[PDB]
Amino acid sequence: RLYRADSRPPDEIKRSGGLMPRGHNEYFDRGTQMNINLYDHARGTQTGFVRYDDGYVSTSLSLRSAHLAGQSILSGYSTYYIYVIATAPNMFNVNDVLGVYSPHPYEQEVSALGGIPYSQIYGWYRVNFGVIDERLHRNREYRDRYYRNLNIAPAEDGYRLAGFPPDHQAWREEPWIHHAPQGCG
Amino acid sequence: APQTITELCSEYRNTQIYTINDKILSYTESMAGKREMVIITFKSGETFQVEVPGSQHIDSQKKAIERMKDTLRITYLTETKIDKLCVWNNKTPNSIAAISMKN
Amino acid sequence: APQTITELCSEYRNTQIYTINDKILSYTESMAGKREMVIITFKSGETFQVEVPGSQHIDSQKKAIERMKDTLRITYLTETKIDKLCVWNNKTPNSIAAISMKN
Amino acid sequence: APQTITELCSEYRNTQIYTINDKILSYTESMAGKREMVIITFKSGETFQVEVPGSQHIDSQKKAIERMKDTLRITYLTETKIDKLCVWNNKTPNSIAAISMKN
Amino acid sequence: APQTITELCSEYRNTQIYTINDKILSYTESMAGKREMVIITFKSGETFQVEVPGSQHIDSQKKAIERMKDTLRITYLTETKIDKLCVWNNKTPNSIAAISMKN
Amino acid sequence: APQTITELCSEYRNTQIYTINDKILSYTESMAGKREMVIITFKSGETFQVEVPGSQHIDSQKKAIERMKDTLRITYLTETKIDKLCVWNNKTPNSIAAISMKN
Amino acid sequence: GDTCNEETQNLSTIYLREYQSKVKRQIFSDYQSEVDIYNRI
Repeated sequence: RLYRADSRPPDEIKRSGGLMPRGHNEYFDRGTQMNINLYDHARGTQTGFVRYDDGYVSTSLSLRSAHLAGQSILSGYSTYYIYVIATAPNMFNVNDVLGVYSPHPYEQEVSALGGIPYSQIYGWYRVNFGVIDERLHRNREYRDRYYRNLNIAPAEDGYRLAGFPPDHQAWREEPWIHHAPQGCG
Repeated sequence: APQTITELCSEYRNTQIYTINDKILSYTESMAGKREMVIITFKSGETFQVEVPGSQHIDSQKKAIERMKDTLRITYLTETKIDKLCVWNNKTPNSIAAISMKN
Repeated sequence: APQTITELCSEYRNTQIYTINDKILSYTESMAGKREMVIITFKSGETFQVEVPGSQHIDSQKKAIERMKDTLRITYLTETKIDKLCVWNNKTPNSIAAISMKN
Repeated sequence: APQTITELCSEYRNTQIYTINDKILSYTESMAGKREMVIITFKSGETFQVEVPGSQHIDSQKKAIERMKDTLRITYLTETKIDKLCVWNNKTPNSIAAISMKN
Repeated sequence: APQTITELCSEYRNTQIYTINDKILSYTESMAGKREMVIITFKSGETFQVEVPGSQHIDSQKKAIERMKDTLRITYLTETKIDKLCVWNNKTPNSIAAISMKN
Repeated sequence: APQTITELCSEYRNTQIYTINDKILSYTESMAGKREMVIITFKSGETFQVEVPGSQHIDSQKKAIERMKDTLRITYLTETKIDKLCVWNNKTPNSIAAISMKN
Repeated sequence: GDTCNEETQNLSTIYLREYQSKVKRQIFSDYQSEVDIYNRI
């Protein structure tokens, strides 16, 4: 599973249809041409939020990594939650897709294109004064059978989606050359 | 006029309440002649059927047999937990007379 | 025609509105002969049935009875919130005449 | 045949097109004798019905009435926006003749 | 019997395959008398209909027209892409004879 | 009665169990006269059909053919893995007699 | 040039639209109720 600390409460997440990128109102909302760019997302920082701009929502590979980021960004919050998320092909491993151009490689983030739907959230832990209450609340709307097999998108499918500016050296080198969009490199 | 599946189940000869409290493990549906039935199994290893339509079944029961097969398919697909089953224990596999689901 | 469930409930004798505002707590479906019915319960403590069709029912109500059992199975499986119930309270359990859901 | 809901609606006398562009606010479903109908309303305050099968209906319309009640229940539950409604405006609530949705 | 929609469509006079590979953009459904039909459009500008059951419809096709309208309603609501359509080109809008979807 | 699909299948002539353990790749649905059928394929290359309600079908079988088509559309749309198919192997494409789904 | 960033936003939205339809196929199918076609016809 993947983990993300966030101050938006479970009921706010249900009402929006999931963990939304910055500015995106609810999950199926087509009423805004949202900029979606992995390179841009991976280099951004938002105060009070683990990276969630430029159409992606960042997550961590472990509960401990999610709490560390949670305590760096949301410190002193009387409450925040760590959501436990199933792997599915809307998720991309940032290091794998951006390679040597990955901006925070030590972070080991896995980012979800367009946000994480509410049915993809397996459950959440409440974090009080920075201490994780270890009782996981399960999301009864989680679709167990569907997400049970699924895994993150292979890097091969995200190279075309990396979003490096047209002039970036990456578009002229391996592996992105072989997946370069029209007008890049 | 029963208010619960135990009440209802006790009105017939040869019935038994089963507490399952689990979701369906497998669903089988046959359209093979003389065997137009649905068989469901549980992790418990318990097997149940919705019996084939036949001349002994009055049209009210014919519509209710088709409703029960609809209920078992969407229960399996939604992974919904079944609480109890009232069955005719006189057949193999035991035939469903009624189903309850809680929560 | 009436325009709300409270207006429609008022045209019938032996009816009352229950404000539920909650999802169904349990769902029981029977295909046992002569008691092919659905029974639903809520956390508030009330039990309601969809009556076995018979001859208190015009042919028009027979399609409608089947539709109501379809609606109650979906609202139960999906934890959809029911707003109000119009029921005939001269039956045990009280019998459903109409249902409303508000978004 | 017509290609749009407006072209369809104007082949009939006493019809009107409503632009809704919104999801359904409440759904009421009745199995009460002689009032077997569905009523839907919008946050605008507009109320519409799928009328009771009756004499004004040709034989072919009866399966189309049942399909329309099926479309309105799944549209309400999935919160899909309705684009426009073609309604008969000679009765209250106005009665639905056709519905369009666009994605 | 045919193994694909192209093979099946070839068995008929006045049909043509359209490769759509896109989701339905709008869905219209009518219960108005003599126009009990569904119309669907695509962002390409193409419009297709499921025709009113009629004189040139053998009775096995009647239960299949009904199924096709149900398939089109849920394909539209889930935004599933239609791959190909086999259509009769001697009707305006062209009339749907078969549908395929993959993945 | 049988308690398993391999044992239900075992009892007819010209049947074959196929272990699939995969979701459906494509679904084709036809309402063309005399080709009112569903064809499903798997990525492995297997194509199976639900036969056109022919003469060798009893009426219990008419309703069961309709149910099987309903199951295959909902299985395709929800991408549910099919475990095994019992098929008549003297038809081309092989014709479905029963399906099982597990977990 | 501008094509590289438009193309990126465009291949990203198509990948998103397709995953959103899989999600609607999961959650909306819970609402799909089968019709007895023989009875209604």
